[PDB]
Amino acid sequence: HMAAGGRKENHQWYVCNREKLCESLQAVFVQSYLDQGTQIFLNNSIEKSGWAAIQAYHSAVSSAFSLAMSRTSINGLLGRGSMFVFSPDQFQRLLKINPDWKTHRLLDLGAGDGEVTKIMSPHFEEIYATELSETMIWQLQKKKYRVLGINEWQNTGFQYDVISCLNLLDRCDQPLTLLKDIRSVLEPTRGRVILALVLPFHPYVENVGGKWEKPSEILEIKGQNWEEQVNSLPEVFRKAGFVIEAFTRLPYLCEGDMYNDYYVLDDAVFVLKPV
Amino acid sequence: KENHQWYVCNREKLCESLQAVFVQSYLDQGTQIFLNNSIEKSGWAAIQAYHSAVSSAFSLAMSRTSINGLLGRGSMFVFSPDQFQRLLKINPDWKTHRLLDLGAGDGEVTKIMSPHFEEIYATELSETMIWQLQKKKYRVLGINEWQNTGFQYDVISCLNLLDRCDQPLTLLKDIRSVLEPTRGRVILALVLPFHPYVENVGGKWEKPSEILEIKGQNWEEQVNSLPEVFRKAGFVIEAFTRLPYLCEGDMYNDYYVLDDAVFVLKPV
Amino acid sequence: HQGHSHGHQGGY
Amino acid sequence: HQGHSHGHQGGY
Ligand SMILES: Nc1ncnc2c1ncn2[C@@H]1O[C@H](CSCC[C@H](N)C(=O)O)[C@@H](O)[C@H]1O
Ligand SMILES: Nc1ncnc2c1ncn2[C@@H]1O[C@H](CSCC[C@H](N)C(=O)O)[C@@H](O)[C@H]1O
Repeated sequence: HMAAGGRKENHQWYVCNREKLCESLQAVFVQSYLDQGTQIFLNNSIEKSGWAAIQAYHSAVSSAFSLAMSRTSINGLLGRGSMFVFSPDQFQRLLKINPDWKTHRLLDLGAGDGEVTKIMSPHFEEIYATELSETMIWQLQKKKYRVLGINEWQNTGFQYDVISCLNLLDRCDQPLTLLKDIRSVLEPTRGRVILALVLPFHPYVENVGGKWEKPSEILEIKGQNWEEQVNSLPEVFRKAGFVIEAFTRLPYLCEGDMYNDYYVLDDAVFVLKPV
Repeated sequence: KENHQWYVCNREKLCESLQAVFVQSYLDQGTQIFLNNSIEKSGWAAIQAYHSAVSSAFSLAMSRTSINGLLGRGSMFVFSPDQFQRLLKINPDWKTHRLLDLGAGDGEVTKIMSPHFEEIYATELSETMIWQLQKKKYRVLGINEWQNTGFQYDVISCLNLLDRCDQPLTLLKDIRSVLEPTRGRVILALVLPFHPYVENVGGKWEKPSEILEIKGQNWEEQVNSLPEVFRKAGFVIEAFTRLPYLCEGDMYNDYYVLDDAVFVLKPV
Repeated sequence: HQGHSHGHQGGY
Repeated sequence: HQGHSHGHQGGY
C-alpha cells in the first residue's frame, strides 16, 4: 500500500509512469511496495553502519587489498556489502506462488554471496549457483548451494525449474549467449526465469583493482528513462525465446558504510516464460 | 660423487633404464642466491608479522595459495637457469616459440624458464595468483581452454601440479594431446613421497578423482614407479634429476624444503 | 567510501 | 608458522 501523502514510503523506488509503458507491458506490471521484509533489510543495514569498528576494519582491508582483488571478492572475503532485490512476499507475488510452493531445482547464475538466493531457496529441493569470485564461491558453499562451473551448468544432463539471473546481464562478458543458454536448459512445460536488471543499462565486466572491460556482446537495451528502457526488453527477450509473464520495479538495495546507511539502484525485475 | 643431502641419488636402486638418463644436480649459485634472499626476508620482522596477521585473518575465507598470492609471499624455487638448461640439454641462448606452465603459482619459477620462449601461457586456479601471472604479462588460459585452443605448445611445464589437481591422469593425457610432436618436451616436477590432495579454502582439502599408482619406500623406489604412469599418457623419460623444492620462510624458519623429482619427458 | 556492491551507475 | 607453500607432506 502507498498514498500520495505517506511519509518515508520512498515511492520513487516502486512507482512508474504506467502510460509510458507499451500497452502489452502495462497489462503485466505488478506494483511492489516498501514492505516488511524490505524494512528488515534496511533496519539491519542501518544497525550495521552503526558498528563503527567493523566499518573501519572493512574500509582498511578494502583500501589495502583493492589493487589485488576485485571489489566483489573483497566483499566476499569480509562477508560485507550484501544486497537485496525482493522480500519473500514480493518474490511470491511476482511468480504467483503460494508461500508453501516447492519445486525441484533452482539455478542462480552470478549468485554473489547468496543473500538474494536465500530469499528464493525455501521453494526448492536443490539449489545450484555459478560465480566468478573465489570468495563468493566460498560464501555460496557455506550456504550449501552446489556451485557449478560457468560452462558446466548447461551440460548436467538435467533441466532447471527456475533459473535466476539477477543483476548479471550488465556484468557478464556474453549476455546474449547467457540468455540463450538459460533458454536451452529451462524445463519447458513449467519452468520460469527470474531476471533483474539495473536501469539505466550500463554494462561492464569487473576486473581486479577497480578496473573493467567492455563486454563482448551487446544487449539492445535503449531508452531515455526507466519506462522506455523496459519497453525495449520484450524484443531482447524474444530474441532468446522468452516472453514476459510479469514484472515490477524494485530498489536494488545494498548494505552501507561509514558515510551512508545503505545504497540504492533501480531494478527492473521480470518473470519470463519460454515461448 | 655428489653427496649433498638435497641432491644425492642412490643410483643402484634405480632401474636400468633410469640409470641411463639420470642427471646429477648440485647446490649452485642461483640456488644459494634464492636461499640468501629468503634468509633476508625472514629477517624483516615487521613484514613477517604482517604476513602472519593477514594469513590468520583471511585463513577461513581463502585458500592458503590465494593468501600467498595476495601478499606476494612464500615464493618457491625448483631450479636455477643453469639447472634448467642442463636438464633440457640446451644452451643459454636456446629459444623456441611457446611455453605453457600449468598451475604456474605466482610465476616465480615460470620466470626462470621464460627467457627461452617467445610466448608464455599459464593456468592457475587461484584468483590472486592469476593477478601475479598477469602482472608478469603471461597469457592466462582457463583450465579447460588450453587444450582446446587449436594450437600446440613447444614446451609444457607441469611443476608440482600432479599431486594437487583433481584429475592428474587426464592432465597428463591432455598435455600429450597438444604438445608439438617433433621437438616438444614436457617438464614435470613431483614431490616425493607422493601425497596427493586438492587444496580447498581454509586449510581444507579433498581427494583427487583419479589415482596415480606411485609407490616406494624412498625417492628412488617411488621414481621407479613413475615410468609406467608416464607411459600410460604416452611419455618416456628423456632426462631426470633430484632437486630440492625450496620455499621462502617465515618468522620461525628461513626457508622450507621438499624433495622434487624433476623430469624432462618426450612423447613416445 | 564503499558504495553499492554492484558498482556505480551512469545516467539515461 | 606458514610452512611450505606447496603444503604439508607425509612420509614414505
Ligand atoms: N559470467 C559470470 N558467471 C557467473 N558470475 C558472474 C559472471 N560474470 C560476473 N559474475 C558475478 O556476477 C555478480 C554480479 S552482482 C549480482 C549479484 C546477485 N545476483 C545480486 O543480484 O545481488 C558478481 O558477483 C560477479 O562476480
Ligand atoms: N587444475 C588446476 N589447473 C591450474 N592450476 C591448478 C590446478 N589445480 C591446482 N592448481 C594450482 O597448482 C599449484 C600447485 S603448487 C605448484 C606451483 C608452481 N608450479 C611450482 O612448482 O612452484 C597451485 O598454485 C594451485 O592453485
